[PDB]
Amino acid sequence: DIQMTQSPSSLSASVGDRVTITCRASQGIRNYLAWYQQKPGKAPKLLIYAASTLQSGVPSRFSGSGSGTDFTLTISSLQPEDVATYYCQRYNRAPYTFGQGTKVEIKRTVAAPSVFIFPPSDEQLKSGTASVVCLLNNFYPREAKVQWKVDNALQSGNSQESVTEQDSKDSTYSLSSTLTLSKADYEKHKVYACEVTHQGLSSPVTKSFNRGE
Amino acid sequence: EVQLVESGGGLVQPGRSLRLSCAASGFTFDDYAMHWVRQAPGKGLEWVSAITWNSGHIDYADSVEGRFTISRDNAKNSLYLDMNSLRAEDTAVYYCAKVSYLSTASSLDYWGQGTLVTVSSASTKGPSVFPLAPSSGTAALGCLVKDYFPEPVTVSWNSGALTSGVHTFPAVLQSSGLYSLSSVVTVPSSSLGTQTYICNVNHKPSNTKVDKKI
Amino acid sequence: RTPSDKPVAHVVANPQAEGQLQWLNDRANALLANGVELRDNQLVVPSEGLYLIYSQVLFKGQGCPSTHVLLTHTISRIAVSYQTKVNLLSAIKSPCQRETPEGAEAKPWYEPIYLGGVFQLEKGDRLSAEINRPDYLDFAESGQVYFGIIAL
Repeated sequence: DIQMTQSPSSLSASVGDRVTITCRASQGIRNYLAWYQQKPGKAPKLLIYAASTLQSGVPSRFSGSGSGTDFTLTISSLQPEDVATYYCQRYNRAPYTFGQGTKVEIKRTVAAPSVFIFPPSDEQLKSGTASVVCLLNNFYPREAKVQWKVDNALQSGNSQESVTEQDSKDSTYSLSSTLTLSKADYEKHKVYACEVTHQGLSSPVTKSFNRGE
Repeated sequence: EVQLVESGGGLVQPGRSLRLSCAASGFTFDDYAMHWVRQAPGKGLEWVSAITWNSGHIDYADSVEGRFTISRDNAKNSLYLDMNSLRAEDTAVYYCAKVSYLSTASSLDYWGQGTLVTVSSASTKGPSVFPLAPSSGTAALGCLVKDYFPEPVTVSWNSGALTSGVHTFPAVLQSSGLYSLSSVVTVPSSSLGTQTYICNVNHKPSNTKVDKKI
Repeated sequence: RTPSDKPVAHVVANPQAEGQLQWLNDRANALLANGVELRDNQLVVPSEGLYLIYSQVLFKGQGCPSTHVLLTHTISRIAVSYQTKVNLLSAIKSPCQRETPEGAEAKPWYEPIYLGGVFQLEKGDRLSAEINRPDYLDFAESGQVYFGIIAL
């Protein structure tokens, strides 16, 4: 039994804005509740225990409250490094269950991506596979639209995006579309371009390259 | 200071088994209960089990009891988790956590870095490392890490001597069933005749290191 | 389970029973044999005799609030003749002395209470182990709260 339910599931906010995350227990747990911060890929860190006591070495903008069933984690002045996922935990009493989590993300002004394309290496070509790589770098907001063109013909089918997490200083993202054809298909074509539409871009930006420069 | 070093992770055939380890240091290990907490990829945190300081009481999850066995050597300052009859739902990064104050019912005050456990009847593949070399104000280069299984690989640059402007991207599962990565760095359009860049890649599952020039 | 014909019970608390002290017999090293029975949450005596009765309870909390809460633990006899009830064993405990760390920081506090003694009881007498604040109990680990008797 026991359900730890945190609302909201996601939130965006402005640096400096104060942020509020809530936790409701399906049965009272006194103050046996802790908040954990977890940054992308990293190990989670304890922020608050006993509902309200800041862990030593944890910035004081963080605060907690509540006894019984309803609890509240508060960041009085959101910060670029505060970008993480936060989890409440019950600790009375096993099982020591965690809320589903809450992602925290940021304001910042719009930021156009810097686009770079990379041609496959020779060791790659040697192998029999060819991989062209368009990089969009340090943009904001998250939503972009890469487009791969060959000889100005759209190439749909052999590409894959991947996006970093919101950076902890600049609060931006970076993204990577990737083209992969059989070396054979790599050679039915001469000019390789990747077009990129972002909001920080007035107009789509292409970065082409001729196969064999 | 407090360190919780995990080990034991890796690929494993479903039905088989694994013994995770967690080596503690920097605190009198004998005075604390410990916890295991897993995190399936993209999914959230999920408590797994706990053990008191003297091993006298043990709790597991409305989800295991019969399969896993938390244990503890205090002379070796170590926490163990023996997992048995593994299925894909056990595939997750496993953390050990030191409790805050004695009892199992206390906050998880310090965590290890995790150790991933991948349940699959596949097989490890070392990665093919290629250079993302710059084009012909600011310019960009990086390592394309290709065709590996299972996760993780770790990319460092000049063995640590380069941390800024670095972006190691989330791994992508290809239609091949294999992964591919790339990390990239943005560097001064100048400091290039004067400097050449190295991307230090570790795949511990396949037991392969590859340093690389771009 | 078990040789010895001496009526016995060592019972243990239900952790998954919020808001009260419930005694579980169907567990671990828990006992309940030779005629003793657990019924309206009370230990029931099968024979006239001398009986050692004991109980321990373990209270806990983090930090201190409203000036004062006092914890107590008692063993009552409710009798087949004396259809009424009386304390055989009692104890009160005071944790955190108002303190209210309103500066900051809330520490774990734990307060155990032990009751033991020998009593003469009659067939069908019902023994009762009670506390005032069940919500301050520690349900987290094994040998922590329990209630036992044995015929001598």
